[PDB]
Amino acid sequence: MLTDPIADMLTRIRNATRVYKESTDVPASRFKEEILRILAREGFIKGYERVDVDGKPYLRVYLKYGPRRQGPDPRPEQVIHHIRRISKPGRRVYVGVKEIPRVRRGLGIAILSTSKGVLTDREARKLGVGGELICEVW
Amino acid sequence: PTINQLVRKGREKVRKKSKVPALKGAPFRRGVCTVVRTVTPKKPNSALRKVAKVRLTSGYEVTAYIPGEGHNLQEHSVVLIRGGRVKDLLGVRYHIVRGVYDAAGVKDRKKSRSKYGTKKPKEA
RNA sequence: GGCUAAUCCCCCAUGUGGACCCGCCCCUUGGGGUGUGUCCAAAGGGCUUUGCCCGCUUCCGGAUGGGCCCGCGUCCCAUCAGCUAGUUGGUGGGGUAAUGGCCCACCAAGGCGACGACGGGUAGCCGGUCUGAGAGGAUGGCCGGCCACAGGGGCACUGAGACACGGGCCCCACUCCUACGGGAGGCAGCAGUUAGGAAUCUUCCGCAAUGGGCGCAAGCCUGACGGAGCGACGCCGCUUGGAGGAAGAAGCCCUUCGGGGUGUAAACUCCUGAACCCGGGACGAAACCCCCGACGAGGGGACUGACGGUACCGGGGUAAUAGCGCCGGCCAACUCCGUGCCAGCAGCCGCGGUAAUACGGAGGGCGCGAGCGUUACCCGGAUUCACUGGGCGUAAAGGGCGUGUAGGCGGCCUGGGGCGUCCCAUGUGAAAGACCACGGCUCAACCGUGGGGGAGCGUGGGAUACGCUCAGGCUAGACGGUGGGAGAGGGUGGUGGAAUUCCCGGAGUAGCGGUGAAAUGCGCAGAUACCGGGAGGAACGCCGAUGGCGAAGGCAGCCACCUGGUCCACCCGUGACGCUGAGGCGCGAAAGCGUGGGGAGCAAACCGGAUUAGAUACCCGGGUAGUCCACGCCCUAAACGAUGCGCGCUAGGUCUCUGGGUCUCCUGGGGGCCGAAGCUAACGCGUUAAGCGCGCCGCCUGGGGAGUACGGCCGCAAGGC
RNA sequence: UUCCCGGGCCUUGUACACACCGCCCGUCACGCCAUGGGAGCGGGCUCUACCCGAAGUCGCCGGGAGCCUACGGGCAGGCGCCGAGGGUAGGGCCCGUGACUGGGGCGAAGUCGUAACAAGGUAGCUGUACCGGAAGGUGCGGCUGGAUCCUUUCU
Ligand SMILES: [Mg+2]
Ligand SMILES: [Mg+2]
Ligand SMILES: [Mg+2]
Ligand SMILES: [Mg+2]
Ligand SMILES: [Mg+2]
Ligand SMILES: [Mg+2]
Ligand SMILES: [Mg+2]
Ligand SMILES: [Mg+2]
Ligand SMILES: [Mg+2]
Ligand SMILES: [Mg+2]
Ligand SMILES: [Mg+2]
Ligand SMILES: [Mg+2]
Ligand SMILES: [Mg+2]
Ligand SMILES: [Mg+2]
Ligand SMILES: [Mg+2]
Ligand SMILES: [Mg+2]
Ligand SMILES: [Mg+2]
Ligand SMILES: [Mg+2]
Ligand SMILES: [Mg+2]
Ligand SMILES: [Mg+2]
Ligand SMILES: [Mg+2]
Ligand SMILES: [Mg+2]
Ligand SMILES: [Mg+2]
Ligand SMILES: [Mg+2]
Ligand SMILES: [Mg+2]
Ligand SMILES: [Mg+2]
Ligand SMILES: [Mg+2]
Ligand SMILES: [Mg+2]
Ligand SMILES: [Mg+2]
Ligand SMILES: [Mg+2]
Ligand SMILES: [Mg+2]
Ligand SMILES: [Mg+2]
Ligand SMILES: [Mg+2]
Ligand SMILES: [Mg+2]
Ligand SMILES: [Mg+2]
Ligand SMILES: [Mg+2]
Ligand SMILES: [Mg+2]
Ligand SMILES: [Mg+2]
Ligand SMILES: [Mg+2]
Ligand SMILES: [Mg+2]
Ligand SMILES: [Mg+2]
Ligand SMILES: [Mg+2]
Ligand SMILES: [Mg+2]
Ligand SMILES: [Mg+2]
Ligand SMILES: [Mg+2]
Ligand SMILES: [Mg+2]
Ligand SMILES: [Mg+2]
Ligand SMILES: [Mg+2]
Ligand SMILES: [Mg+2]
Ligand SMILES: [Mg+2]
Ligand SMILES: [Mg+2]
Ligand SMILES: [Mg+2]
Ligand SMILES: [Mg+2]
Ligand SMILES: [Mg+2]
Ligand SMILES: [Mg+2]
Ligand SMILES: [Mg+2]
Ligand SMILES: [Mg+2]
Ligand SMILES: [Mg+2]
Ligand SMILES: [Mg+2]
Ligand SMILES: [Mg+2]
Ligand SMILES: [Mg+2]
Ligand SMILES: [Mg+2]
Ligand SMILES: [Mg+2]
Ligand SMILES: [Mg+2]
Ligand SMILES: [Mg+2]
Ligand SMILES: [Mg+2]
Ligand SMILES: [Mg+2]
Ligand SMILES: [Mg+2]
Ligand SMILES: [Mg+2]
Ligand SMILES: [Mg+2]
Ligand SMILES: [Mg+2]
Ligand SMILES: [Mg+2]
Ligand SMILES: [Mg+2]
Ligand SMILES: [Mg+2]
Ligand SMILES: [Mg+2]
Ligand SMILES: [Mg+2]
Ligand SMILES: [Mg+2]
Ligand SMILES: [Mg+2]
Ligand SMILES: [Mg+2]
Ligand SMILES: [Mg+2]
Ligand SMILES: [Mg+2]
Ligand SMILES: [Mg+2]
Ligand SMILES: [Mg+2]
Ligand SMILES: [Mg+2]
Ligand SMILES: [Mg+2]
Ligand SMILES: [Mg+2]
Ligand SMILES: [Mg+2]
Ligand SMILES: [Mg+2]
Ligand SMILES: [Mg+2]
Ligand SMILES: [Mg+2]
Ligand SMILES: [Mg+2]
Ligand SMILES: [Mg+2]
Ligand SMILES: [Mg+2]
Ligand SMILES: [Mg+2]
Ligand SMILES: [Mg+2]
Ligand SMILES: [Mg+2]
Ligand SMILES: [Mg+2]
Ligand SMILES: [Mg+2]
Ligand SMILES: [Mg+2]
Ligand SMILES: [Mg+2]
Ligand SMILES: [Mg+2]
Ligand SMILES: [Mg+2]
Ligand SMILES: [Mg+2]
Ligand SMILES: [Mg+2]
Ligand SMILES: [Mg+2]
Ligand SMILES: [Mg+2]
Ligand SMILES: [Mg+2]
Ligand SMILES: [Mg+2]
Ligand SMILES: [Mg+2]
Ligand SMILES: [Mg+2]
Ligand SMILES: [Mg+2]
Ligand SMILES: [Mg+2]
Ligand SMILES: [Mg+2]
Ligand SMILES: [Mg+2]
Ligand SMILES: [Mg+2]
Ligand SMILES: [Mg+2]
Ligand SMILES: [Mg+2]
Ligand SMILES: [Mg+2]
Ligand SMILES: [Mg+2]
Ligand SMILES: [Mg+2]
Ligand SMILES: [Mg+2]
Ligand SMILES: [Mg+2]
Ligand SMILES: [Mg+2]
Ligand SMILES: [Mg+2]
Ligand SMILES: [Mg+2]
Ligand SMILES: [Mg+2]
Ligand SMILES: [Mg+2]
Ligand SMILES: [Mg+2]
Ligand SMILES: [Mg+2]
Ligand SMILES: [Mg+2]
Ligand SMILES: [Mg+2]
Ligand SMILES: [Mg+2]
Ligand SMILES: [Mg+2]
Ligand SMILES: [Mg+2]
Ligand SMILES: [Mg+2]
Ligand SMILES: [Mg+2]
Ligand SMILES: [Mg+2]
Ligand SMILES: [Mg+2]
Ligand SMILES: [Mg+2]
Ligand SMILES: [Mg+2]
Ligand SMILES: [Mg+2]
Ligand SMILES: [Mg+2]
Ligand SMILES: [Mg+2]
Ligand SMILES: [Mg+2]
Ligand SMILES: [Mg+2]
Ligand SMILES: [Mg+2]
Ligand SMILES: [Mg+2]
Ligand SMILES: [Mg+2]
Ligand SMILES: [Mg+2]
Ligand SMILES: [Mg+2]
Ligand SMILES: [Mg+2]
Ligand SMILES: [Mg+2]
Ligand SMILES: [Mg+2]
Ligand SMILES: [Mg+2]
Ligand SMILES: [Mg+2]
Ligand SMILES: [Mg+2]
Ligand SMILES: [Mg+2]
Ligand SMILES: [Mg+2]
Ligand SMILES: [Mg+2]
Ligand SMILES: [Mg+2]
Ligand SMILES: [Mg+2]
Ligand SMILES: [Mg+2]
Ligand SMILES: [Mg+2]
Ligand SMILES: [Mg+2]
Ligand SMILES: [Mg+2]
Ligand SMILES: [Mg+2]
Ligand SMILES: [Mg+2]
Ligand SMILES: [Mg+2]
Ligand SMILES: [Mg+2]
Ligand SMILES: [Mg+2]
Ligand SMILES: [Mg+2]
Ligand SMILES: [Mg+2]
Ligand SMILES: [Mg+2]
Ligand SMILES: [Mg+2]
Ligand SMILES: [Mg+2]
Ligand SMILES: [Mg+2]
Ligand SMILES: [Mg+2]
Ligand SMILES: [Mg+2]
Ligand SMILES: [Mg+2]
Ligand SMILES: [Mg+2]
Ligand SMILES: [Mg+2]
Ligand SMILES: [Mg+2]
Repeated sequence: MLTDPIADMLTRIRNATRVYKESTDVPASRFKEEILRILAREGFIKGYERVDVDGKPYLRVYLKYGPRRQGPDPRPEQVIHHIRRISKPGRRVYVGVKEIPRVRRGLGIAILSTSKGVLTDREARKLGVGGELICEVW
Repeated sequence: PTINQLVRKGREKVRKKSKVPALKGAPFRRGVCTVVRTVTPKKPNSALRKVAKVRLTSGYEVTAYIPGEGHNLQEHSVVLIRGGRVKDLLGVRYHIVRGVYDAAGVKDRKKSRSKYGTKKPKEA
């Protein structure tokens, strides 16, 4: 079994991008999908699609990088520089709306799960709600 | 350590041992000399270093340093002990305060005289 | 012993009302109403006495103040692990304003504890305060709130209230009086004395103000309080002058003897005018009271100041305290002289044995300035107990290994609940402090007015993503089924050959053995070397590996039996049944212990021999425990991969053991070696991670002291934890 | 070209860098400091069992055994429980002094060993066991955190 599917997905993405894959497969869950949807609305990924693999559902996540570079090391700037869990099983983290973090002077994002649904910090503030602090991404 | 573990166990606050049992930490303590002796410092230093063994109002017998160029201490001299150690002498944890009680200030001391306990000359 | 008054005490009455028993009703813990019976009231005084004032009695309500009860929060040691007989509960009493094991009788046998009971140590708690970027740490003086105490221990009495600081009883210690019988006392009130201490004030003024007690009031009391005094203890404000004044005096210092510095500094000129003298001189004080009204409302009027002849204002008017630390680096400020590992300095590294910017003085300089330093202590820096925010291959740090208890954690889909979580409203979050604004003292400190903020908790409403929960479903985790493997995995039994030793026999003779060389030893009672036979114990060559198995310790001839784990294929069954695991329990090399066996070879101890400056040590000869078996202890280790377990993710290449496959090869599972990305102080690690992540456990926090001491638990002991 | 002396180059181990005429561990001596054990003695606390027990509240008596009486009762007084504190006996912990005794740590650095660091001149380390006054030596087993392909002093 897998103790933290959300952490697992975030990590699959990290791991995949660090070797510059075009895509990775994360096992499929609705919640994961909502997170992806935020990422793909926010520009960190090209997008994702539901995919069957050995008869089981997966989410194929299409990765996205920068231009190729000069000098030694042509490797591209990552679009996801940082992707990190906050709340984990074993320490859960809930912020009130006044406590929603502001990630990297607004250049980054935090992703909260709220009773109004999964939101970015900006969405959540405008919506006036707090929630579980899932991950931060920049 | 896991969060669970911190929850079960927690960090230990780190207690601080005192460098000076002048007993109830007092800025100073009064005592009387037992011995006024000279003692020889450790390796890369040579000198006759002036020192006094004091019985204290605390009920403590300690070893003090007698700073300055020369001293009037001896025998049953009453004295005030201020703490702080001489580095290069083993087991001397406190200083004697010049200018208080039976220890006079340093004769003919022009530069910093509030240490060494001597008063201001008249310019002649 | 005698007299006597009252707002002192009692008796009957009146009963608005109220208290109690019993019933009834509504209400729901003992709240409200009602009926009958019983029971319960009072005090008088003043006036201008013909009506007012001051009071008295019962009751209902208000206001304020309190008692009791519950949730939650509130320091260190587990070297404190079990605590408990009013103990835990029940019925009935007693007690109280009132619930209660608060107390008592009887009955039951419970209550509490690893979410730390019981024990020990320390400690009044809080608003706040200090520090800190914050989280946090530390603290609780003064001011405000609560508690507790009044020489120590007990107890009640009187009251609305006390179990009473300046009230009472008793015991104890102490001081004093004492006709020796016996008495008096209680500054943790204001001052003040004394002792202890590094150290902490005046036996001041006033009742004027605010506040309090009694009084109809007039008024009395008030060391509360308003003030003044003392102490740079703190903070704030202020002075020791201002403008001019030399290519620049004298003195002192440095000098390359040319000069440089102190230095516009001084002198001097001019101006201002702290101190000081003279004069005026406060606010804080308008109520209580008087007048009209109506002893109201309303209106009007007069008395009162400790601080103080103070602050302040006006006039006059003198150039009129500066010190303290530092100048090697950290750290802002350098030269001369004296000293010569001395004298000394020192927070750390360090400086001083002849050029010392580090000692001591001087000149000069830096920093602050009515202060400047020192010691102590708190936070800081210290992300050096790491929530924010650390770690464990070799630096401290993975438990010797497992099994599993408690606990922590938990795949995919749907539905109910809405405990966590989030949002709104509301109540609370006193005052002071902090923040912001405006204001009052000439400013400020200080103060006033207003505003904002605020975690947490109560109540009502709402949201459902995530966590929880209940209900249902799935199969990717886990387990199972069938079939097929490899294996020093374990236990019992048997058995085979080589070799050593010894015993018997044959043949044979002069040594063998051993070392660097020797010698002790063994051999003419015939050894060694050779052949045959026998006994016995221990261990299994080749195969054999850079191999295999096990969780670790560890496992190696062959055979059989009993038994554990594991891998692959098929995709058949169950349907999250999972991971981890404090404690517990079990296993745990060698040595070691107990009882009994065994005993070939080896061999601690021991007995000997040459070495050789000695020798107990390295070499040689012998040799006991032990090594082996049974059973029972011991529980260590470089028990090592010095690397906890599980899961997911991130290039390859190469060698290899073991399955499957359509068998250059592909696809599982082990063992190795190089290397992508990445990581690491580096060495190195790198799909067998030391990479990226989640879960859980164990552990570390400078080196010695020391795996010591003390304590506890375990052990026969050794000794272990 | 083996050996002696001096030297050059590559490499390897090192705890040396005042650089092997090095370093450290250990021992005896001297001085200082703190502490462990500890007979015995001094005081303190606490628990249990039994005995004594003030004040006071409460309970019972309150009687031709006292006082008041409206005869209802009240007060004095008496007895009891509880009870501060004291005594006896024992159990447990804390403080003080402490004969005798254990190691420890500093410090002039002198004495003596030569154990470890280089293959440290017997590879080291290690658990345990015996011997030794100790340094250490040996046995059994283990680890690599071992160099490489006569016994040889101190500086
Ligand atoms: Mg790709
Ligand atoms: Mg899409
Ligand atoms: Mg990242
Ligand atoms: Mg966080
Ligand atoms: Mg909250
Ligand atoms: Mg900002
Ligand atoms: Mg020196
Ligand atoms: Mg009379
Ligand atoms: Mg009469
Ligand atoms: Mg009536
Ligand atoms: Mg009546
Ligand atoms: Mg009356
Ligand atoms: Mg009457
Ligand atoms: Mg009248
Ligand atoms: Mg009330
Ligand atoms: Mg009892
Ligand atoms: Mg009872
Ligand atoms: Mg009752
Ligand atoms: Mg009770
Ligand atoms: Mg609990
Ligand atoms: Mg306790
Ligand atoms: Mg206290
Ligand atoms: Mg405290
Ligand atoms: Mg601050
Ligand atoms: Mg700050
Ligand atoms: Mg901190
Ligand atoms: Mg704070
Ligand atoms: Mg506190
Ligand atoms: Mg005080
Ligand atoms: Mg107070
Ligand atoms: Mg008391
Ligand atoms: Mg007193
Ligand atoms: Mg007393
Ligand atoms: Mg008392
Ligand atoms: Mg009263
Ligand atoms: Mg009183
Ligand atoms: Mg009293
Ligand atoms: Mg009291
Ligand atoms: Mg008094
Ligand atoms: Mg009183
Ligand atoms: Mg009296
Ligand atoms: Mg008395
Ligand atoms: Mg007083
Ligand atoms: Mg004194
Ligand atoms: Mg005063
Ligand atoms: Mg007076
Ligand atoms: Mg008054
Ligand atoms: Mg008044
Ligand atoms: Mg009076
Ligand atoms: Mg006062
Ligand atoms: Mg001037
Ligand atoms: Mg001059
Ligand atoms: Mg001068
Ligand atoms: Mg000149
Ligand atoms: Mg003038
Ligand atoms: Mg006035
Ligand atoms: Mg006035
Ligand atoms: Mg008055
Ligand atoms: Mg009138
Ligand atoms: Mg009026
Ligand atoms: Mg004037
Ligand atoms: Mg004038
Ligand atoms: Mg002047
Ligand atoms: Mg320097
Ligand atoms: Mg500075
Ligand atoms: Mg400097
Ligand atoms: Mg000298
Ligand atoms: Mg100095
Ligand atoms: Mg200091
Ligand atoms: Mg000279
Ligand atoms: Mg000189
Ligand atoms: Mg020098
Ligand atoms: Mg100098
Ligand atoms: Mg200095
Ligand atoms: Mg100097
Ligand atoms: Mg000032
Ligand atoms: Mg600090
Ligand atoms: Mg910090
Ligand atoms: Mg530390
Ligand atoms: Mg952390
Ligand atoms: Mg660290
Ligand atoms: Mg090491
Ligand atoms: Mg280590
Ligand atoms: Mg291990
Ligand atoms: Mg263990
Ligand atoms: Mg397990
Ligand atoms: Mg479980
Ligand atoms: Mg759960
Ligand atoms: Mg789930
Ligand atoms: Mg739901
Ligand atoms: Mg809710
Ligand atoms: Mg406030
Ligand atoms: Mg102003
Ligand atoms: Mg707060
Ligand atoms: Mg609320
Ligand atoms: Mg609510
Ligand atoms: Mg719903
Ligand atoms: Mg289910
Ligand atoms: Mg299977
Ligand atoms: Mg099978
Ligand atoms: Mg087959
Ligand atoms: Mg086998
Ligand atoms: Mg087998
Ligand atoms: Mg077998
Ligand atoms: Mg044979
Ligand atoms: Mg023969
Ligand atoms: Mg023989
Ligand atoms: Mg012979
Ligand atoms: Mg012979
Ligand atoms: Mg013969
Ligand atoms: Mg013969
Ligand atoms: Mg033979
Ligand atoms: Mg034979
Ligand atoms: Mg035999
Ligand atoms: Mg072999
Ligand atoms: Mg092997
Ligand atoms: Mg294994
Ligand atoms: Mg092994
Ligand atoms: Mg099998
Ligand atoms: Mg199926
Ligand atoms: Mg099914
Ligand atoms: Mg366990
Ligand atoms: Mg064992
Ligand atoms: Mg054994
Ligand atoms: Mg045996
Ligand atoms: Mg035996
Ligand atoms: Mg032998
Ligand atoms: Mg010889
Ligand atoms: Mg010899
Ligand atoms: Mg020799
Ligand atoms: Mg031998
Ligand atoms: Mg190993
Ligand atoms: Mg270990
Ligand atoms: Mg780890
Ligand atoms: Mg095959
Ligand atoms: Mg493989
Ligand atoms: Mg490698
Ligand atoms: Mg690389
Ligand atoms: Mg890392
Ligand atoms: Mg590198
Ligand atoms: Mg490298
Ligand atoms: Mg992997
Ligand atoms: Mg591979
Ligand atoms: Mg792994
Ligand atoms: Mg690492
Ligand atoms: Mg230490
Ligand atoms: Mg041990
Ligand atoms: Mg202990
Ligand atoms: Mg012991
Ligand atoms: Mg025993
Ligand atoms: Mg041992
Ligand atoms: Mg023992
Ligand atoms: Mg040579
Ligand atoms: Mg050459
Ligand atoms: Mg080299
Ligand atoms: Mg090297
Ligand atoms: Mg080595
Ligand atoms: Mg060195
Ligand atoms: Mg001793
Ligand atoms: Mg002792
Ligand atoms: Mg009694
Ligand atoms: Mg009595
Ligand atoms: Mg009572
Ligand atoms: Mg009667
Ligand atoms: Mg009585
Ligand atoms: Mg009794
Ligand atoms: Mg008693
Ligand atoms: Mg020595
Ligand atoms: Mg030797
Ligand atoms: Mg050795
Ligand atoms: Mg050696
Ligand atoms: Mg050796
Ligand atoms: Mg070695
Ligand atoms: Mg050994
Ligand atoms: Mg011995
Ligand atoms: Mg030896
Ligand atoms: Mg031996
Ligand atoms: Mg060995
Ligand atoms: Mg080694
Ligand atoms: Mg070899
Ligand atoms: Mg030899
Ligand atoms: Mg030699």
